[PDB]
Amino acid sequence: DLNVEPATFVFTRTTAGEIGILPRHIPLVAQLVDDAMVRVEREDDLRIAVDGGFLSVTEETVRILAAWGRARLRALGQI
Amino acid sequence: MLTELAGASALDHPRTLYSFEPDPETLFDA
Amino acid sequence: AIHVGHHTLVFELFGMTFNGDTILATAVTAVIVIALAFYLRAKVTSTGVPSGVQLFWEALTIQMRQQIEGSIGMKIAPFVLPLSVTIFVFILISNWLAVLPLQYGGADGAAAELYKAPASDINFVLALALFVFVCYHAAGIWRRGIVGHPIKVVKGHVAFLAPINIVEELAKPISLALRLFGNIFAGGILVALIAMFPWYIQWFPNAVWKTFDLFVGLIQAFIFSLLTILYFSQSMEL
Amino acid sequence: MSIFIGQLIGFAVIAFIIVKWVVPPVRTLMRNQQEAVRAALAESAEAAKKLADADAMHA
Amino acid sequence: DLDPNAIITAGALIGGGLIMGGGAIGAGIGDGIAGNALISGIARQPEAQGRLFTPFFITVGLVEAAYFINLAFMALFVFATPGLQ
Amino acid sequence: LDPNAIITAGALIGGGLIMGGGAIGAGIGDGIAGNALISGIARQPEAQGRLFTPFFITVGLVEAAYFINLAFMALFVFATPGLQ
Amino acid sequence: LDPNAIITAGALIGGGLIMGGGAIGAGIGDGIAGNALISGIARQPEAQGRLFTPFFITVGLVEAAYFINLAFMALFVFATPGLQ
Amino acid sequence: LDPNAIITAGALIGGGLIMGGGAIGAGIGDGIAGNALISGIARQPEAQGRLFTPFFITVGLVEAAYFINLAFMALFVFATPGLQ
Amino acid sequence: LDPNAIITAGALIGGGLIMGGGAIGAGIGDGIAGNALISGIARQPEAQGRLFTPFFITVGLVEAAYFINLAFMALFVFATPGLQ
Amino acid sequence: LDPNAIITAGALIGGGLIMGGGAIGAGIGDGIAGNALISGIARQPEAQGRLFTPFFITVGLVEAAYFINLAFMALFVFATPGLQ
Amino acid sequence: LDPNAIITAGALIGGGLIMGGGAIGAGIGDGIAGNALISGIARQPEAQGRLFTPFFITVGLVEAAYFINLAFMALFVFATPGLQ
Amino acid sequence: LDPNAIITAGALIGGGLIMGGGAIGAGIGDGIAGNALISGIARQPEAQGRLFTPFFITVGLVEAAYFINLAFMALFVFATPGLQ
Amino acid sequence: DLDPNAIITAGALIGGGLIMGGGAIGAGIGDGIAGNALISGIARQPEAQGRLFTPFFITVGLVEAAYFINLAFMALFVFATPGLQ
Amino acid sequence: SNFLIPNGTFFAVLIIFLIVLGVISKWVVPPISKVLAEREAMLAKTAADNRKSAEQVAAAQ
Repeated sequence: DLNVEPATFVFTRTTAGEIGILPRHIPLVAQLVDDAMVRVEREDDLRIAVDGGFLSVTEETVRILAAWGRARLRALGQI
Repeated sequence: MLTELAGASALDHPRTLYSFEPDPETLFDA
Repeated sequence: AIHVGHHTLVFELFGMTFNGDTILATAVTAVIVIALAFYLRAKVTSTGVPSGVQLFWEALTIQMRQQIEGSIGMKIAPFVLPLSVTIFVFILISNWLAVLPLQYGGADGAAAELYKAPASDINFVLALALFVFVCYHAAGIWRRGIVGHPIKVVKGHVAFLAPINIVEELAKPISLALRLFGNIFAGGILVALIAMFPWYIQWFPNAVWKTFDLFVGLIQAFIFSLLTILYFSQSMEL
Repeated sequence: MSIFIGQLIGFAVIAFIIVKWVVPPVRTLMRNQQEAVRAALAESAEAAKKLADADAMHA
Repeated sequence: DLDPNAIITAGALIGGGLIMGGGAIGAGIGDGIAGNALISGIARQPEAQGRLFTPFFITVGLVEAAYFINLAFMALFVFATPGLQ
Repeated sequence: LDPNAIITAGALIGGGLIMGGGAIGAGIGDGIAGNALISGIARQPEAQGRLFTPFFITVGLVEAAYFINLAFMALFVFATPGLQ
Repeated sequence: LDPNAIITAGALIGGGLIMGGGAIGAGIGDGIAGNALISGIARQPEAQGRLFTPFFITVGLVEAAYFINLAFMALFVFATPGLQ
Repeated sequence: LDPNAIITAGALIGGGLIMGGGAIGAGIGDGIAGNALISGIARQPEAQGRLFTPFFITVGLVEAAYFINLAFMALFVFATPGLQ
Repeated sequence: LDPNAIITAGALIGGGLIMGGGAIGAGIGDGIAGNALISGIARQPEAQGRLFTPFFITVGLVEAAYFINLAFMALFVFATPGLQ
Repeated sequence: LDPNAIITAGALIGGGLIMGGGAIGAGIGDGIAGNALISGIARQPEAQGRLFTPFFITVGLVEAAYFINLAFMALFVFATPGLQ
Repeated sequence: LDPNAIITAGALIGGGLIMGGGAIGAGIGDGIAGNALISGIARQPEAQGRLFTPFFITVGLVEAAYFINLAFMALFVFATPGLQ
Repeated sequence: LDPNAIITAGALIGGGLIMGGGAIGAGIGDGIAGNALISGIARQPEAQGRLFTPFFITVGLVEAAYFINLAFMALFVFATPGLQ
Repeated sequence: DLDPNAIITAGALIGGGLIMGGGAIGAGIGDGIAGNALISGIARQPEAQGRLFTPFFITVGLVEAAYFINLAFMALFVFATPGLQ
Repeated sequence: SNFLIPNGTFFAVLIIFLIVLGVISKWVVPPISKVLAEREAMLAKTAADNRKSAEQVAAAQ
């Protein structure tokens, strides 16, 4: 598994596009989209409205350091 | 994070390589 | 029967053959260009609102000067500025005059054009390309010396690729000429092909092709000028 | 003759396309450039007058 | 036997067809690649739209040339066939 | 056999070569340019307006070459040079 | 040797070349455009609606040439130009 | 030389060209579409389910071409146009 | 001469073209799909199991075409259509 | 004129086509797969251990086609079908 | 049949092949190098002068091959080796 | 004309096809593998020491193909199968 | 009735044309790809201009080699044609 | 009917083009460069004049 700051999957939208992180994903630094949403699936999936975050995938850990409204709607499912 | 961006990016803002979704310079700027 | 080549008004002088049609087309283009130049010289103004001719001429000058300055200092190669620009306009006019409806029947079903773009003649393109070739090679010799310049061109960026460099140099003129040639030559043929259609069907494909050929001629003039400036900058360094 | 008429109609179509779609934008570009240079000249004259007024007032 | 010029012209037509086909393939693919670069560059930043058309039209000039040069030679084989006897 | 038969067979094969090459070039170039355009539009919707400017230029060149072939093939097939 | 035999053989060769080139171009261009579309859909799920429009355009062009080839192949073999 | 022999040889070569071009186009187009699909799934494993709808479309536009060519091969080799 | 010899030579050339096209398409398509698979495995090793599914489809979609060509090349060289 | 001579010439042309297509496909596919592998190793120096698994699969799928073509090429020149 | 007729027909076909290959190679290589140059210009306004030195090295090679081919075409066509 | 003449002409054409295909494959595959190596070295200058290991493999798997073709080309030209 | 040497020479010329066409395609495209990589690398790291040449040329060294090998064999086909009677 | 062989016109065209070049060298490009340079001088003088007028009225107080 991977340490999200334990989970199984981390779905997120970056400036490049939608990105999903699995346990051994390569190291990565990305900028979350202005209205980004984070879905952490662990052995129910937690949905977070992240605004202006930064994704940082490491060998072991994944750190997630009108746009805000859209992020809220996406997190709560209205999109 | 900023140190990792700077190490693999141009310093001109006014083992395993980190992957950067957009180019390193834009992330460094933001 | 398509009648490729087949220059008209061919005459002879000093044991040399001259295609009269090509000379006439080139003369008409030169007359148009000189008329534009003299209209500018008459209406050139630094204080009043510029006329359309001045706008066009200064747009061309600004363009060519920008590429020159980017590639090589204008002070280093000022003489490149006129040459480049004139080349452009020359070629441009030589192509755009082809849009005029000067195609008629040849009394045997073969289309004949009163005016044919001179670039469709190998002599015109070869003259322009060889003049540019000699010009920038002379500029390179002057900048680097009669003995130094050949050494630089043969050795090029990397000396171990000396043979390729030589070939590359020989590729500069012909690639400049033939390219232009083909760009116009094909058009000269293509319109003739469209002439095989009946008028009530010939009008449309001819219209489409000539509308596109306008842009083709513009792009070819621009490419010739840009590559001339490029070669000048390449041959004047260090 | 026949092909001459066909190519004449083709040139008429070309001229119609030009006048209808290409002439307006290029004419607008030329007008914009003329207005810009005229405005620059007007600003230059107005700045000269402004300096004259400032010098007269000061002295 | 058969008229030599017939064989000459058949070979000339085959060669010209090969020349034009190769030129068309090269021109189309190269122009597509250059246009891909141009469109992607404009997408990445609109303000660069002015500075891209200069290198781009150099590329086309270097690319499209290969087409028309061949075209010229194609005509040479087809309209004035070398060794036509 | 009639020499014109040989001339026409050669002309047909040459025209087939011309059209095949033109089709390959047109298809692949249009596909590449359209890939660029589709990716650009996917990245940001706003660019849809501006991207169409270079795209039609690209096509404008690519397609043009194809149609040139489309004409020369006719020259080969309908009015064969040196038919004699 | 029947002249028509040589004419038909040449026409069949040319039509085969035309279809070969057309299929190569159509297949590769459709593949490239579809690659762009698939990447866009994967990265931007919402962009799908605004991606089918440009994609179709590309496909259109890519198909156009191919279908054009079709016609001329049908011309080459069924009604061979220059037939004696 | 029986005229039918020449016609059949030409038709067989034409069919071979048709299939060669079709196979090249189909293989490369399917490969490129598959590259897009695999890259999309690797970047976003959950997206797999929603990436088949575009992918298939692309494959369609590829396979169709190939199969169309295949059909015409039959005409060339089994009911040869212009065969005497 | 024997017409069957001409027909056989045409069949051999056609089958050679079929195999050439099939080999080009299969090799390049498999290379592209494998490039995608290698890149995806490099990016997300834990997605390996999820990536072989589309990969096998694309390869399955590519090799299929190639083998279809075999199914028609053998015919050409073993049951030649129109052979006398 | 010996019919076997014509058949052998056709077989040689067919074998040349087979091997040319196989070489093109194998070379380009191997190059693409190796490009993927080299980029993956460049990004992850320690990833090679796993990247060699899919890579060898890709090559396995590519060379396979090549060596099938070679086999059939040997069936063209050494035991020519239809050679009387 | 005149030996020179067949020899020079083969020479013309060979020169056509030389130019077809040269055109394909030059066009595609120049397109690729220009794609690199355009990308570099797009993401670095001031890199133009710096990127031209490598660019025209690449072109310096690409064009060279093309023109070498052209040279040999002349030898093939205007002074055919083995002509008699 | 002697049968050896036709057989040797076919052998020469087949060898030319083999060499052309092999050269295309080798050149393009080596170019792609290079592109990968240059990109990797640009990204990680120190990685060169390791990057040459996979690269060679790729080049190997490419060059082999080419050189294999070479052998068969000789077999076509110097000891022609089926020669009479 | 026909000279066998004529047929052999025509076949040799077609074979040499194929050799050169394939060699030119391979050389042009491979050099274009390698140069694309070199240009991208120099754009990313201007300081790497001298470092990237060692791998770049190696690639070219392979690419051109294949091409020139073809060239040699073309000289064999057309000038000293194997199988000439 | 070779149309690729150079003819006598290679000189004739080379003359006409040269003539045009001459005109463009001495009646188009020099005047246009002078007009442009005067225009940038005018713009710079206007900007400097505005700043100087502001500063000079400020110093007048």
